[PDB]
Amino acid sequence: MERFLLNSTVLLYRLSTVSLDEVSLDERVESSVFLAQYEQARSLPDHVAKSAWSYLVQQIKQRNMKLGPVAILRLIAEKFIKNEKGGPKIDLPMFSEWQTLMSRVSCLPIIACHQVFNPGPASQEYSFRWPLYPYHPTVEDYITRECLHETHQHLNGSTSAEECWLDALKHPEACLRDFEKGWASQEMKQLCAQIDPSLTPRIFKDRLQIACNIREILCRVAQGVELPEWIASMQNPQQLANSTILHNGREYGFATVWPIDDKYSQESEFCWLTGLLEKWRFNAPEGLERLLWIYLLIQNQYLTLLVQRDDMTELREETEKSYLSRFKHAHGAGVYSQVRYLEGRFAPKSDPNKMQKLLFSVLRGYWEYLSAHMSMEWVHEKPLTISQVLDNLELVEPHGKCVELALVPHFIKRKPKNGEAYPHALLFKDLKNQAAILMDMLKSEPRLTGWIRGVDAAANEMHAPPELFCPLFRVLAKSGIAHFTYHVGEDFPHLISGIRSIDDALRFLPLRNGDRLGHCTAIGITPSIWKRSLPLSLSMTKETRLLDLVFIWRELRSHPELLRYASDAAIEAVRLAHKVFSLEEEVSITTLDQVFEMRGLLAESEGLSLWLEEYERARELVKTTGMKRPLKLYKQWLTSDNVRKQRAEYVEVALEYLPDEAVVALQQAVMAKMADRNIAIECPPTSNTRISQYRNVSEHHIFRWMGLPGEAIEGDVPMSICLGSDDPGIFAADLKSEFYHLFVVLTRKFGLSPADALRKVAEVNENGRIYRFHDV
Amino acid sequence: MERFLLNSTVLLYRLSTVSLDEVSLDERVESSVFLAQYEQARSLPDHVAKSAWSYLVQQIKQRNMKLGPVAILRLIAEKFIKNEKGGPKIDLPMFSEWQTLMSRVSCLPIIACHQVFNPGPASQEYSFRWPLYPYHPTVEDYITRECLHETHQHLNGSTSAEECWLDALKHPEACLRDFEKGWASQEMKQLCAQIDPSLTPRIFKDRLQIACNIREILCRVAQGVELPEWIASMQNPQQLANSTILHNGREYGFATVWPIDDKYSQESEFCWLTGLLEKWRFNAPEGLERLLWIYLLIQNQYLTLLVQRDDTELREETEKSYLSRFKHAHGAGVYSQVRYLEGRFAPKSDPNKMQKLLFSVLRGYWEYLSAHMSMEWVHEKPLTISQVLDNLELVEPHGKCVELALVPHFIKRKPKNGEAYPHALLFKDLKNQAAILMDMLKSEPRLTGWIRGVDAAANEMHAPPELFCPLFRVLAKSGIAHFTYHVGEDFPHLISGIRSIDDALRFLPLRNGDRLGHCTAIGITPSIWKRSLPLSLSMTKETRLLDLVFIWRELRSHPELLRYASDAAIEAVRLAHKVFSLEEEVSITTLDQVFEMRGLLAESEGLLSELNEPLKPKSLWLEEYERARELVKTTGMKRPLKLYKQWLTSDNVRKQRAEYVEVALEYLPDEAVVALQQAVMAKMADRNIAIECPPTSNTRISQYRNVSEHHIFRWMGLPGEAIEGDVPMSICLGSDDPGIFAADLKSEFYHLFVVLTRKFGLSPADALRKVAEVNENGRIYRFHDV
Repeated sequence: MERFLLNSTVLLYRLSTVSLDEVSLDERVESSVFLAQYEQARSLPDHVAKSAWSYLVQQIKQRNMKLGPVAILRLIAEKFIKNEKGGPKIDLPMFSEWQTLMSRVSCLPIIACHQVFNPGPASQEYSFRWPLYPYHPTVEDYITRECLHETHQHLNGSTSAEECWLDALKHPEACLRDFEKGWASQEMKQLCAQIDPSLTPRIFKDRLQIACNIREILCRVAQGVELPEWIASMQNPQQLANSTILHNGREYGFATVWPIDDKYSQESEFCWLTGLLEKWRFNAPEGLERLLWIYLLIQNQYLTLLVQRDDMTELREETEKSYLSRFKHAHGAGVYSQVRYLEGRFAPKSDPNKMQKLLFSVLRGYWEYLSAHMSMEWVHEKPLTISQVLDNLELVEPHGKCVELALVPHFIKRKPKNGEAYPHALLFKDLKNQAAILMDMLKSEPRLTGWIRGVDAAANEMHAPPELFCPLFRVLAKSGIAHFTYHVGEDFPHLISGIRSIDDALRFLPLRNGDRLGHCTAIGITPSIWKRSLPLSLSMTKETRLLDLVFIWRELRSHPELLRYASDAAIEAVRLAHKVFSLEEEVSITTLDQVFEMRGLLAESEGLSLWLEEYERARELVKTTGMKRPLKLYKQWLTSDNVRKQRAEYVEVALEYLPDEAVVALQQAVMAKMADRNIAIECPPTSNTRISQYRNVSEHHIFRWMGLPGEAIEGDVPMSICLGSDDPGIFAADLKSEFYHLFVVLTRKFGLSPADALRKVAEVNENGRIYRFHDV
Repeated sequence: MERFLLNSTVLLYRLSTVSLDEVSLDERVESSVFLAQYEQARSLPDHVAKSAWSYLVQQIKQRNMKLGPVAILRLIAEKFIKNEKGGPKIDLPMFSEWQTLMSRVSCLPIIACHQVFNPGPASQEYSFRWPLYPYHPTVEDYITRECLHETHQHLNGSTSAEECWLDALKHPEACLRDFEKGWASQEMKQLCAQIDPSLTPRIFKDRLQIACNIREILCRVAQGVELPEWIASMQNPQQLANSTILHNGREYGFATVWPIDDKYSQESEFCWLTGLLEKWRFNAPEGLERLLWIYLLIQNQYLTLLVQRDDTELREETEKSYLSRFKHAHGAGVYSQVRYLEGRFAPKSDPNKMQKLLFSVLRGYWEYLSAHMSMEWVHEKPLTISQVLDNLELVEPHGKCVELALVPHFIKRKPKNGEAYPHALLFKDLKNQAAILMDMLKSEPRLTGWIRGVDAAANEMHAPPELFCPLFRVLAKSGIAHFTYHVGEDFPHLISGIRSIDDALRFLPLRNGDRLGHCTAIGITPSIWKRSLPLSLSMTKETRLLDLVFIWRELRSHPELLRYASDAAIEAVRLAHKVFSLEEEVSITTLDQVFEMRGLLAESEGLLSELNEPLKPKSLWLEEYERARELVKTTGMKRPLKLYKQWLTSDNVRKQRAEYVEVALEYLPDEAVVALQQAVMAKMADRNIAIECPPTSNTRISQYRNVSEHHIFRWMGLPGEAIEGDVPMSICLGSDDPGIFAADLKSEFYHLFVVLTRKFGLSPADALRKVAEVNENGRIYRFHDV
């Protein structure tokens, strides 16, 4: 019930608009919590909610406390955080609840509260920069021996969401300008309204402005200095939205003095809270207690919105400090880093000078990380250029202690660009331009090929087909990239359609041995789990359905019992072909394979330097055989106005079109090809609660992949599975935090021995190294 | 049929004598190809063969090229070589075929052809020194964590066989003399005529000289410079046998000047060949096109001859080539791919000869460390044994650089007739050779940390394994501390081969942690061994008698295989009367007692020399001399001893032993032989003695149809290839005589991994572990000091 109290937009409105004069707000905050409880968790019954709230009040009265942020924070910290040998850790059975809490409530205020009301033993040093971890000696020593391995670590933006809130305080207007930049688009308007209907850019500015002023006035209380005498004017929290208050008709700002020169860091914020909370240990003035409550509520609300946004001046805020701290954050406390093989996925920029500076910024950031720990002679102590950084980094050796970086740029996809001789062209033109800078700077600097090891494309799937990037990946391989991963996001309209996308990925993309795929949830989810809450009738594009039906016949023509499904789909496949192609004569399912197999060749090459030979490479291949009919049907499939209109049309498909046994075989058929080509899978963190069908982590699809009893369907083929933390969905996260969650769930929800539980997770973690993109 | 146009005796004959001007040779090469493929692969049917050649013919016509090396390599290059992240590698499904191919064709032209026509990405700097290996992420990362552990490398010679071809070019006169000196012996004469009857020492100089001159001629084309105009007088390749071509009566020559100083280096050949095939990317002049064909045919011919002849140049090749060997073993990258390497070498009688080679290897190893270990040594230029050891004591093993442990291996010889016991001349040499080793080791006692093992790898029928008992035991007191034997690879009968290994186990002073080499006797399934053998084999009486006495030892213990034990004991007594010519009664118990005392030295007092002799002056041998003496005198039983003296020093007995006897092939039933093999396993696993396994790419057994039937899989315990009741052993990894041209331990490691995944159907995670156990057993039983 605690997370409702500290994270509920309605409570922000039912407090900020309420002045500081009255204190009697218990019924209103109770109404706000119950109202917000229904939205965030509908299924929880009212008698459960009403009882659960009252018991919380009883605890507060049992400890002579008042309903407020300083009091609720204690019980949260008391419930989860405990002192261990390493300091403040998380209780092992409570980590599942903590991960759920992390998705909605920031841990920074809680941890300071634990420090104040339960200081660590011997007053040993404790500086907070890293999200808390649970402790288990079976895993801790394994980490010290076998360091962790990352696969998808977004260097773009902030290292974690928690400090981005502080950075937003430093840049009230730059973040707002970026906020209104997307707000004009329809998606952000729905995204903002979905989190909270009462949100406008003007509201956003006032909300951020209130938080900044609240931070200053509470900083004065934390510093112990007396009030600046305009507290008589301090009556309503909405007054602070102007940053200029007047008492007796005189100007009064909110800028104050900070003992630490940097006021926008985790340590500065943590020290601010501990002093403030210590001064409120025995009492709490409500007129000042409320001001803290809005700050916690607004910090939580902004952070919840920011993490969901993932589903100019800000990107270049520091450009040299951002990458250094993240590597230090990856290294963590201690002499030796917990992560050994880290891949930094970064977004390339259209401006060649932007990418070169960004690439220099990352490499220069990496050298600064190695400056403090690895101590040997450096060719240039102040490199300031790419070549000197390579000279600096050419003297390092692989010692399995420091974080080892292997940059992998990831491409971007937008909505399909209709016209231009094929319905996805300007997207190809934009990306082909992006690849041009990558190749020439790689060609200009041969030593760069040891760090730009891979190429990815992770934006979306319905807009751009997976086969679109086959020409782009093949040409990049000839330039020396030497690795190619394709992060297949799972936003598919139908589960069977998702399997088709994976099958297209292995078949069409030039994924050599030892490559990877990202977020392959289509081949993970049990069909019974997927069907939860979906209506019995689903809608998909005719283009998707036609490929889906062709795919089913291709992999179900061998199973004896499941032979009617392939036959029925094939008859329905050719039936839909007549509707789409509008042709009159007979077309066979065998012909449909031939026309759709030519999807690999480029659309421009369909009509027919490294681009020129790649164009002709698929040209002569088109002329090697007698496929004159499927080729022109593919040209019709690409260069016909009626067909494109027919492709975008939506068809209605029943949810239970194929029985559970049919989808499992389709999953296993691709699952077999998944292992046979020996291509690893990148698995997002289990805390990423964006599947929306999982009632809890125990139902996560990864356990089917690993092969625990009761999850691995009979006949399952085992694979190789990696790990990564790109969009954890929680405010503060790390691979170690994700690693412990997997270990905890195995021991609790499945009753596995700690030695065996470690081994199963170790296999997944180890595979992150076996399929690394780093050089040897 | 791409493997018969590059290694074929008749095609070389049918193209060397054909003049360059004429071009019509398809009907002559095709007749040559079928004839050559018949004498190589006799089991290939004609209808498959005729179709296969025609398919190749129309494929070239489809590609619009001209039949020749410039086209044959292209088809192989696009067939086997596939680019990857590590550069040009070999695709996994066709790695096994490549290893079969590599026994006939040198890889160097293929990579040269592949690089020109299918270059790497962005033309990244590529340096080829090592043979191509397939890529597998599950395996390549295992090497990075736990490096390979090699056990049997012959440091005498260079790294692989492909670069030894260049040495044959560098020393045309020396390689001729080595061939001529071998050609004097009958075995090489049979072996040379075995590969090609039309081979004479006069011809061998002719063939090598042609290759050298063709190399010079094509280098001019490769450089792009025009021909020096004496090609007008070029009508036959036989002109290229004299290094002097006359045109219009004016003096000329074939030699030229190369861009690099050392024209006979690995880099020079690659730059020449890649440049040459670069200028023939579209079309090639036929006269020079055939000249390249001759060079490849000659190159493969010498490589084919060299490999077989392996189963002077040595002195010149044994100076600082070890640094290249260690660098070749280290491989590319900062850290070596092989951590524990056991380089064997052949000791020599003269102390100056043996001291010089030992210094060269140790100095060479230090040079390899000095290139990596950029750390200040006590002596910057050692140039002597003592300064090498002082320098080498400063290095620590931290799992990155190659660690060395030299192991001299004795060479057994034919038993010379006479001298009162079988091998006197042989033992006198071995007694002298070890004497030089032991005293020199005592001169510099720090060598006991590097000179770790002793081996003996020449053959099996030449000298019985029990002959090394006295010479090993004294070496044990000399501080060697590790003994390994090369036993069981060659044998006249499978049951007899079992005896030879059990002779090693019972007699040799093998302690826990020692190793054995090529235990093929306990590896081959008896059903597999009987493939394509006559219904009755032949073997010497002495080898037969030791078999019969042994088969009684390990079968009377067997509750159900008693008939074989009882029959053997009966007829062994029958054979003993034939051999010893005795008239009284000798029982099977007496025979075993006689044969258990064959490990004693012949010259031990009271056994062959007079019992009343003055005592020798306290050598390391007096422990051995009197030990075999007192136990013979004691036990109150000298009846077995007097039988043994006739077994050593009787004119009739020694003659009767060498007289051959006829043994049925299936003397023991199929199950019966398995009982002996599982008895060896229990004995040696109890003693915990590892087994060196030969490379599986070595088609020397001539009994396995493919690699999937190799006996190594039986030892590791593969289902469908493990015989019931087998006792699993410890098997280490080694690459001594792979039988192919360009080989390395990493290639052998991949070869094992490929077969498990493909033929046996094992997951990559599970397949690696089985081959990882072999790679780690080379580390558990390492001879390197702690």
